[PDB]
Amino acid sequence: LPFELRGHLV
Amino acid sequence: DYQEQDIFLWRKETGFGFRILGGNEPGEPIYIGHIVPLGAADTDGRLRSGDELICVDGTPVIGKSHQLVVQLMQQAAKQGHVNLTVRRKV
Repeated sequence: LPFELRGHLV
Repeated sequence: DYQEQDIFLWRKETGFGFRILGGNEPGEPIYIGHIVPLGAADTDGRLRSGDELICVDGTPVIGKSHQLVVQLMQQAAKQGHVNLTVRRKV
């Protein structure tokens, strides 16, 4: 994923 | 090698406004990814991408899992606010 979509959004 | 910060955020309707990375493999740190423009974290101004997350609402997450930290954030979302303790390399 591109850095803005990586990880879980909280 | 770090500075530690204790950050309080009120939740917005859209959440706290940041992405959480890491804690997927044993020993892998949990840390801040993308911060959403004009979200709670951005507005507050203290959180930075790359900060290591070490505590959420008094529960330590050092050496702990991505799953745990997301669970703690979901509990914080329910209550409408969160306390983050982070460390950043300096």
